[PDB]
Amino acid sequence: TFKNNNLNSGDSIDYGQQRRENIGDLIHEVLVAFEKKGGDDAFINIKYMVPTHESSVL
Amino acid sequence: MREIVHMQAGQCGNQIGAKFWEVISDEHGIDPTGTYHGDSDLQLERINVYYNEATGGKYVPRAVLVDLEPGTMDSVRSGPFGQIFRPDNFVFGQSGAGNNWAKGHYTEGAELVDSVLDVVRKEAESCDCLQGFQLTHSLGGGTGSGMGTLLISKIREEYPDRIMNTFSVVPSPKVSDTVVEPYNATLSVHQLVENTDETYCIDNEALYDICFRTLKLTTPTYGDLNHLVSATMSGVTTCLRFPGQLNADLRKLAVNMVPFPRLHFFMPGFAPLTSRGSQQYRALTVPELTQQMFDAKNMMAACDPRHGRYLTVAAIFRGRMSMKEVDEQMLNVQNKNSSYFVEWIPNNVKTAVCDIPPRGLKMSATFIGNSTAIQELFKRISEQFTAMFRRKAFLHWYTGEGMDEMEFTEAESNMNDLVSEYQQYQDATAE
Amino acid sequence: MRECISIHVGQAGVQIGNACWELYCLEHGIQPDGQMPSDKTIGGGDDSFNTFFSETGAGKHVPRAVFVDLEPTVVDEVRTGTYRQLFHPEQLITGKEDAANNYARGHYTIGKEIVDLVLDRIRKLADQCTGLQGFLIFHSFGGGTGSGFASLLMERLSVDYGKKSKLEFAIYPAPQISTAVVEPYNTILTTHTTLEHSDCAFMVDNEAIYDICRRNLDIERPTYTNLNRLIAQIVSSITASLRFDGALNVDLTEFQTNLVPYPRIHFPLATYAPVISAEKAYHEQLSVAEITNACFEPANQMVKCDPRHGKYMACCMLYRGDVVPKDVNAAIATIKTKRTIQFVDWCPTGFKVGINYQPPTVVPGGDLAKVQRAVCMLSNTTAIAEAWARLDHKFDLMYAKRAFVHWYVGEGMEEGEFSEAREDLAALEKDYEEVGV
Amino acid sequence: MRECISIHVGQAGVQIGNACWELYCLEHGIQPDGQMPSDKTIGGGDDSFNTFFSETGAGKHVPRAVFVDLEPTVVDEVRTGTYRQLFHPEQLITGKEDAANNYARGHYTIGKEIVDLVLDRIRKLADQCTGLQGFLIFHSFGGGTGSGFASLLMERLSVDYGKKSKLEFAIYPAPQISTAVVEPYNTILTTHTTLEHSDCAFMVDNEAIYDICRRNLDIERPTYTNLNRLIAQIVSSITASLRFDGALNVDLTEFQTNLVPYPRIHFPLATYAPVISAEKAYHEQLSVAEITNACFEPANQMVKCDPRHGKYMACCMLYRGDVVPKDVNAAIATIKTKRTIQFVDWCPTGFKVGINYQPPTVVPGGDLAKVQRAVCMLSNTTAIAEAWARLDHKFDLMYAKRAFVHWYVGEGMEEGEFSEAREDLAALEKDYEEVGV
Amino acid sequence: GPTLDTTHELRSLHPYVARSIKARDVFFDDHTHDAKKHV
Amino acid sequence: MFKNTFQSGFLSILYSIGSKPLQIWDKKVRNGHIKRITDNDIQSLVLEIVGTNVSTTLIECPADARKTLGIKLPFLVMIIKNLKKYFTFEVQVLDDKNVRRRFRASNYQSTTRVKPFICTMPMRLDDGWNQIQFNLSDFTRRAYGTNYIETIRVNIHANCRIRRVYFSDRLYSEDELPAEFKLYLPI
Amino acid sequence: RLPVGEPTAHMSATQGPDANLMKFYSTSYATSFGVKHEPFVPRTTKHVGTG
Amino acid sequence: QESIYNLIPQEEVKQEKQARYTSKFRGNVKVEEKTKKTSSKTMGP
Amino acid sequence: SRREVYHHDPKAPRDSLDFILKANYDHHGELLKNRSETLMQPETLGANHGRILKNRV
Ligand SMILES: Nc1nc2c(ncn2[C@@H]2O[C@H](COP(=O)(O)OP(=O)(O)OP(=O)(O)O)[C@@H](O)[C@H]2O)c(=O)[nH]1
Ligand SMILES: Nc1nc2c(ncn2[C@@H]2O[C@H](COP(=O)(O)OP(=O)(O)OP(=O)(O)O)[C@@H](O)[C@H]2O)c(=O)[nH]1
Ligand SMILES: Nc1nc2c(ncn2[C@@H]2O[C@H](COP(=O)(O)OP(=O)(O)O)[C@@H](O)[C@H]2O)c(=O)[nH]1
Ligand SMILES: [Mg+2]
Repeated sequence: TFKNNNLNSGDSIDYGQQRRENIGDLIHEVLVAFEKKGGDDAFINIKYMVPTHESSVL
Repeated sequence: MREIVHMQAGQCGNQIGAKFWEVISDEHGIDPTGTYHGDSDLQLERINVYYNEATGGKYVPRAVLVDLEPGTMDSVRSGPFGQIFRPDNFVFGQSGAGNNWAKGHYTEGAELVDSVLDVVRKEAESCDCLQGFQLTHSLGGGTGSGMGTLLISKIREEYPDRIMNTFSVVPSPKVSDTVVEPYNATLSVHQLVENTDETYCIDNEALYDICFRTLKLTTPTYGDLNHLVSATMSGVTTCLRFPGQLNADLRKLAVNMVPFPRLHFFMPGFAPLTSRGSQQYRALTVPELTQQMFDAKNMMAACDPRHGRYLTVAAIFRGRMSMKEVDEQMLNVQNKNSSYFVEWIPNNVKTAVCDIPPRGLKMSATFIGNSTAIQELFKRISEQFTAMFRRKAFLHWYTGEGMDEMEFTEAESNMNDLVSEYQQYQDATAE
Repeated sequence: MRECISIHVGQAGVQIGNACWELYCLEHGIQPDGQMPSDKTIGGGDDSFNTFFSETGAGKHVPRAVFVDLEPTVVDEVRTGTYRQLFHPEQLITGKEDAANNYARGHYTIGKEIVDLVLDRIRKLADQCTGLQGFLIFHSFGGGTGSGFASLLMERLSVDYGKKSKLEFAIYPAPQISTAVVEPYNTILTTHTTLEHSDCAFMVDNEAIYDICRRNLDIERPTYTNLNRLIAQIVSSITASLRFDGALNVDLTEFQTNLVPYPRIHFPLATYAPVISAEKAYHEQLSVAEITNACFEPANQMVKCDPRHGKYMACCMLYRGDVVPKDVNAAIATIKTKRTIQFVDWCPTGFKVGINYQPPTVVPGGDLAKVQRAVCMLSNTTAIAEAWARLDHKFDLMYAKRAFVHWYVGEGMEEGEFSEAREDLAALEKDYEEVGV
Repeated sequence: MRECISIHVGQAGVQIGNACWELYCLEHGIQPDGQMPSDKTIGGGDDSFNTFFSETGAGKHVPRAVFVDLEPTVVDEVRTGTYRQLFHPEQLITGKEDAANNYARGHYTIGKEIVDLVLDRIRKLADQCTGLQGFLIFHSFGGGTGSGFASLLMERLSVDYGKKSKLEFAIYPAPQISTAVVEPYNTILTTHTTLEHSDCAFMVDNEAIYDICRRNLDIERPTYTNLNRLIAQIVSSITASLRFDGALNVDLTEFQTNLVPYPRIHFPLATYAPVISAEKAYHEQLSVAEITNACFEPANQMVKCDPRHGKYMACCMLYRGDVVPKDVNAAIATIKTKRTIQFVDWCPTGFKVGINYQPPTVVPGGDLAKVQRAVCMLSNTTAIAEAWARLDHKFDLMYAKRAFVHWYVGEGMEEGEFSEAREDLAALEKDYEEVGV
Repeated sequence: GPTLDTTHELRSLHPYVARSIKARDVFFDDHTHDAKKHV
Repeated sequence: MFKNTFQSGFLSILYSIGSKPLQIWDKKVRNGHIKRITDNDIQSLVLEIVGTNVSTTLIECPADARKTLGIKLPFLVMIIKNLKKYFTFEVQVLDDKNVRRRFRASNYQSTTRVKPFICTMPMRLDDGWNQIQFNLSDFTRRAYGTNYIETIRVNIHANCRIRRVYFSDRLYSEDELPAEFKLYLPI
Repeated sequence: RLPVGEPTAHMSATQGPDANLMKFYSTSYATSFGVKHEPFVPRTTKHVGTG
Repeated sequence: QESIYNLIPQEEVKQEKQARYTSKFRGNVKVEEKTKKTSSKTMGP
Repeated sequence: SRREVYHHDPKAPRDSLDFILKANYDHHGELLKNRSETLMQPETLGANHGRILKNRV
């Protein structure tokens, strides 16, 4: 639901990129950490839940 | 291919429209089962105007039936030519207005106008051209007047450009037929002025004398009364359904009569009228047909155009005849009775001619008049309204049904203003 | 190559087109299916049909006509019955809702949905021609489509074409006879477009043709059919010089150059006047001088106006049949020596004579006699000012009290066009009264 | 001598080919069972039906067609219909499980188990023919077998045969009318895998044929039978030069060397004229200039795309009937002297014409008329780029959140194939605007 | 309801009405499956 | 644009360190986001073009159409980060003739398929911070047989973290690069 | 919604009115234009010519 | 060109009306529209 | 004045093909409409065409 809720600021510095309050960013490395420290049958389940995601280990 | 939708409201509207569908099914060859058994193809040639086509040969009417009680529609369904109507077009309630305009317009007709509007919207989107609407009701009843005027208001809100016709069975000067007729008529005319495109004020007493003197007939019966009314409607509408040398539809009729927007109250007239046993002495000519039109005793309202002044006259000759006889008779009747004609409208008669006379008739002729004499009807209604409203007769019903007295005062003011403009255009001169 | 396209607008135009294309089909020997009758091939290279009819395939002729209405019937009546296969299905164009005797409906609301379609049909029929003589528009002033939509068509035709000649035949309201009440309003509103989108304006009064039918043809209750047959006879006599070969004869440009003195004065009067029944034709000297005098009589005009109250500017006399030029010159001499007929001082030679070899043909079930000599006089005079004055008095009488204006204003035209058209007709009246003296 | 092989893939292709072979049998005088009539003789003389048929000895004609669909029914109505005896049983190839509106299921599944069988049948037909001219592959871009197995078969044919013309009739999905929800995905993928294997990709659109049938051909209720009859008329006009003698003989090789400027633009829109109905038909002249103008009208285009928002690259005008090449030259000059019709600045010679002497044959029970002249347009233009823009908008809306992609992934296709196809068709749009500028 | 024939239906009614049905809807007697129909 | 300027050593077009380093580029975003953030690997400002459906989110090198980035330098070097996602870029060049070809290199193609106006080539870049070097002269000599004249436009589509895009004449290996052009990775 | 300027199917697939005056359903157009041609059967043609 | 004196408001003075002509058969029309009319001959009073 | 030989009008098409081509119908996105409105004219719309249609100012 909240995967694509990132900041479309254009060419503008995100000065709040130290408190880490961007859900659209945070979900991405949550999924990357899941796929990395998951297993062989992890991309199929993650792709089954969220259809946009694609593998970081391929 | 120009379709019009027919609505009937109240007892009078239901019986009159039932007779109307009976006669216009007879002239189109539609049997009571709903199929077609006509002689020539001209009967079904323009059948799309009044009938929708079902699967097979079924031709259902383009009609909506409204009454707050099953009642009169129950009688119509259990009468002849009652099986042609779709059962989904019978919209009815449970209570029934007790000749109460407030009940028919605010309390009982309020929670039925949604169903009637859905039926009307469906049956009108089933059309292809949708020339307009015609409604049969009386200005002397509860659901005839209040629910009918509510329907007119909502339909003008929905479709603001279509032609609206009302057939407006007005209260009679003699007898009563209802004791709250001044209230009902004053409240309904106030809606009819600002929401109807053309209105044929029809009087029971005038129809009584027409049916009993010019037709003898002894016992007249509402079958023949409503059939005279239905014959006038057929003569009005016929240029949609049959070809002619000079055709004229509802919009031509309304443009060529109505001079100013709040002057669309007419007097109808059907003028082949032969008493029993005088057809042998009848000559059956165009001058005699026009003379039977332009006779004051042949009007279907109590008002006297000889007392008043004609503004616009529409004559539709439905049958085969000559432009010679027709045009010269209109010119002669105008030039002889130039006293009963406004001088500021030169040759204030529209002429239409069809080609198909009634079955069993050689020629027919419908008469519509827009004289200033019709102010007498509103004067009668307004004076009876004053006599009741001064002593607050029967007003506790209208006030207890959630409706105030300033509605009555505004309705009376509008009717008196209508009489004022009618008298102004009567006595206004050319130069 | 002398084709001219006929447009028939309104109920009056459509009925006149029926009575006119009947006459054309019998004059060219064509059955009401496009084809010639059985074993009645044309032969002899007769190219007379190649002005009103077009070869499509294997001896079929389509008319060069566009029948327009805004409503069904009449056009539907001729689409279904007798002359069913004669016309192309896409040239009898009809609408759904009529213009309701309203110039505003005919010009602004219902007019702008079918005008492009009939213009495209006109363009296709013009492309089918190898050089077009002009257009013949037929309408009544009357109400609705005959005024508003005819105004729209003339307004677009004058900017599309304009090297061609547009002759329009208008059924003018009578002095007292009328089948409507807004005829003065519609006729006033269409005066401007008939002033500035037409080249010749042949105009007819229903009451005058009624009187001619009652007096000459001896029929006592005429319908529209006899009047439309007389209009068809007039138009046939006008275009018979283009159709058939003969003696010295005029064209649609020879006529205009010899008729109209000024661009604003283009409102002549048409009188086809060997009009009689056969029973009285047994007892008449049907001679050239007699029929010329019958044309010049004030009681044989198709507009209820007295030409003795005006001065003749020019007259184009179209003769048909066994007609030599010398008795035509004798008739012109007698007309000149007549003192009742007066001519304007700046037009001394006021006659243009065109003689054609083909006599007119009677339709079966008609009322005209089969005469061997026919004459149509097309005369520009100042007597049409009486019709203008009658129209203006009726319009002023209605417009003083602001009657029926709400229909036009609600349907879309602004208030000022009424006064603008009244001023236009006042200017035309001033022009005619100035040029008369 | 010259021979063509027609492959009808999908339900749309099979029904199209049914109409096409019915028309071919009617115009070559072959009865539906396969024999010629005994008492009647229609074939022979002006015929080269050996380009589309095979003579098996005793007198039966077998068409060179392969009807393929991966679902039994639509092949069994051919197998049990009126034309049951016409087709050899191994020509009508059917599958077991449907492609299910899935490019992945038509490309990487069940069709992979029948591509060998259809290739063997194609090999047998090519061994039978005495010199192959090309293939006519009829299908739709909508989805399933038409977008899937058809593309796979074209790739296999390009690998196996090579250097032969593969003309492709594509039923392109309409801009708004559609009978499926994965049509953008299927059309994107089949365009990507057909763009390098189709020499020509003649585009036909159902909604535009609906427009044609409603306006020109009367018919208030158009259907797939009428659509297939019109497409059969188009392909008969295309292939009539292989079967009848003509002044300008145009075979299947010319369509790729005169309509494909660069090896990416091979999508010419089809247009047929006259498409007049039998009611009007003989009420019009239907001349060469008339049919060419009606062919050049933007409303009479059989792909829902007006040519006024683009410049014409090339135009193949296949004239048929009593057409004279001087008349064709005059018509083409008349269009070339119009400024609203724009041609690209690099192509002064924008027309290739083919004149054929045999008029088209009316189908009994059909809706067209028996006409002499008929022009068929194959117009390559810079206008279908807006259709590609709309279709990439549809693909973008679908693929923004990966709707329906799980089916394509689960039956074989990789995830990146969709993006490859989108990238290549965006490059095709860039190619169109680069050529147009 | 009963099994539809529709040939008897538009044969038992008036010729003008049946002509109108055939003119406006060509599917009232759509008989593609009639030779393969086996009465 | 970029004509009548000295183009000898290097020509930088995008550089995420700056006030407005997208002034000449054209921002088209449909289902993604462009933003400047501080990367955790080089500890400096980096532009990001992350977005699904990579064919829509993209930036052209000219701000508008009908204008050409006239650059005569052959080599194109881009400092890009690997996000293990679909990366795509395109360059339009002018040949010896008047024709303009397009080289489109993407990380999800598999076959180099030469076409008349487009090359459609694949690439397989490593993990972390890659430096894409793209010759254009050998490439236009090998794909069409012409010679490189000038560039027209540069598109970098999506799913990338850009540090610097520039042009150079020769290869310009690591130890002769200037300090600001080096890709420096602190510990 | 039927098109504006075209004949309708119900209008087209009809019989004409009687041209006999002694018939009841006789129009003025029928009785005036076609009273001579009451049992009229129109004859359809075809185009001729070939390449 | 342009000048200071071009900034003077010159207005438009006055545009005439040029009233209608009212043709000479007006009296004849007024006479002939009433030479035949009577008062209540057919309907009666 | 239009019949006068010093008045040539560059509009007013000589051909029916140009007559439909100067219309407003957009074949890519106008849904299933008819011959009456597939050839609608800008003069009928009331656009800013440089054609004098009436003498009225
Ligand atoms: N001579 C002649 N005049 C006719 C005929 N039909 C109608 N008219 C004239 O036309 C007038 C009636 O108005 P129409 O012309 O019918 O109106 P329209 O042109 O059909 O347009 P609408 O208002 O929509 O009916 C009458 O006053 C007649 O003078 C005809 O058949 N013959
Ligand atoms: N012109 C025409 N088009 C058709 C016909 N039948 C189907 N189509 C088109 O085909 C498209 C969809 O493809 P289908 O034919 O239904 O299915 P398919 O191509 O056989 O592929 P499958 O799904 O495997 O059956 C639709 O959008 C239609 O427009 C037809 O008979 N005539
Ligand atoms: N002509 C005629 N008038 C009727 C008929 N039925 C009722 N009326 C009139 O209608 C008036 C009464 O209105 P009513 O029908 O009771 O209205 P409702 O109460 O709203 O249904 C009376 O004046 C009657 O004259 C009828 O069948 N024919
Ligand atoms: Mg009319």
